[PDB]
Amino acid sequence: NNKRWYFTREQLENSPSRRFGVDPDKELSYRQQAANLLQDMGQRLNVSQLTINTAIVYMHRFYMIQSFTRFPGNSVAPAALFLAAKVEGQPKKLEHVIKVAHTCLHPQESLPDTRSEAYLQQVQDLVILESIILQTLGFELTIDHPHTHVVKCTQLVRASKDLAQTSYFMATNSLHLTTFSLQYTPPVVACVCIHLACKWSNWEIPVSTDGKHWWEYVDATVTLELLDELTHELLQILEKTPNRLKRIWNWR
Amino acid sequence: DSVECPFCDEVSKYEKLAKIGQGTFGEVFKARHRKTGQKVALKKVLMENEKEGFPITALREIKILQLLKHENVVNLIEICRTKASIYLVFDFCEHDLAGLLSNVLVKFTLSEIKRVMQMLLNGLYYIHRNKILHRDMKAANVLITRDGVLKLADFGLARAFSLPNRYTNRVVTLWYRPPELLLGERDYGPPIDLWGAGCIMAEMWTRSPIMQGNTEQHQLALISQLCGSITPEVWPNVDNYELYEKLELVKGQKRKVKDRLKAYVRDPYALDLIDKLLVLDPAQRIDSDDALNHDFFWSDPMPSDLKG
Ligand SMILES: CNc1nc(C)c(-c2nc(Nc3cccc(N4CCCN(C(C)=O)CC4)c3)ncc2C#N)s1
Repeated sequence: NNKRWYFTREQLENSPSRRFGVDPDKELSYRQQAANLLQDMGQRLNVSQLTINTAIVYMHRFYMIQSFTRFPGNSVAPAALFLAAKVEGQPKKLEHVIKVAHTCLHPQESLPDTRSEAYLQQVQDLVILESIILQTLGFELTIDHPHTHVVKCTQLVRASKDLAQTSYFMATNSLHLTTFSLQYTPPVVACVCIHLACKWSNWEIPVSTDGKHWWEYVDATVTLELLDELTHELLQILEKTPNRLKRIWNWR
Repeated sequence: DSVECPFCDEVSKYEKLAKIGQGTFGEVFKARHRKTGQKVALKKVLMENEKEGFPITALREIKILQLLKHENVVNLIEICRTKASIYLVFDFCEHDLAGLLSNVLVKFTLSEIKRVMQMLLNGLYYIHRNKILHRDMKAANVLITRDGVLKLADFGLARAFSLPNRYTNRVVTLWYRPPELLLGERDYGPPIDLWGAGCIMAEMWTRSPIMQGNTEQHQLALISQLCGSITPEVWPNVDNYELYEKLELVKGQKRKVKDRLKAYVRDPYALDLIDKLLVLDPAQRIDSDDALNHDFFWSDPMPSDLKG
């Protein structure tokens, strides 16, 4: 449905991984780390942040159905990224992706002979895993990301380049750091990002002549109660993330 | 080793009745849902390779079928796996326009031909409005349901478009392929599908593909012998085509579209619309919106439901 890949908090506690004894906090790390692997490979493979985000969402959803105990993120991430690049029209060659993943996960080891048995197996493994991803996602690969909506929203409130860049930053970090993509629609998340960027910059968007707040123009459901609740959550994990905040911190 | 799989059902839920796809189109089966009797079409995803996992071409089609939801566009119900391979499952369509037309027993009234063209053009309007080019407009890809509803089918070569594009030139079956492509254009749009609708419209009376080339040059010759010859006067700027000097086509031809089809197509409006579909310059070629507005659909006999 339109409810298929969105989950209640209770559903999120009962993840496939919990059912195999993985703590909640541990599981969030497993996500975070996969998203990091995706970011790292994606940048080395020279694919867009959009494609990385698509792979990241695939990853999120994949693990609402599968367990980290059966499928380790170091296995899924490359397959997920391989797929996302195909889907997003920046196809990267299978060998290339295997190679980059190898250096990422084993900087010090050395790539096997592309003629070897060991290598041929890992080529086959990735292809198999791409297939388990497709099947897990029921071939639903068209992803909507908050960012499209960020640009829309930050223009229709005349934000500086800076504010807009920060809002896009939040958006991307929401994918790496939170399960918001599994709980809230892209446009709602975008409001959360613009909210936090504002709070962080000491920018306030003045109430419209009608008495309507900016976010109402973007999503009928959205409430300041919810925005404050969510920005709080997102900001917390940002604080926990070494160096992330530095990137948008006004040092002047 | 037996993984959870809530959203991808095994194709064994369907019971194969019959191949209907041999040769080119791929393996296509008629099937029956084992519980409800619901008839469907199964297309397997061919893995001649890939060297590259799940075919990017199949991903594209799946993306496009999932986007397109309309009475005149074939309906992808779901994608199924197998107890490794993959099947696209569609609502079944009883007829196929190519079969109907190649069947001497089957007979269309002017009224029904109007209806067919109306549904087809309305399907095109929808897919284009949704930024999709079908790129394989031809009678054999047009289905009709037991209840007389036309569906555009086979999105396997279709592609999203936008607004200097470098789309692929090797698109559309040769007999239905528009001048632009034959002259090497890679920045083309919706007009290529409409040229094809033209060829199909004419085919509703001639019961046979009007222009059956053997090579691109033969095709361009046939096209010239019908639509006049490619002239910068007729087609402004047809100049800057590499293959333009190099084409060695005709030079004296004049538009015979209405004369050569005058025989088969009684109705004047019909001939006028076909003429406006088979226009050489893609930019002067009628679009689905105007075509739907054409008097052919708004004069007697008005379009009627299908039963022949
Ligand atoms: C592009 N080929 C096609 N793929 C699918 C999945 C098709 C399809 N077909 C039907 N029903 C149907 C009924 C009668 C004939 C056909 N033809 C057989 C004769 C014509 N033909 C060619 C190449 O000339 C091929 C198929 C098909 N119903 C639903 C779908 C769908 N989707 S057609």
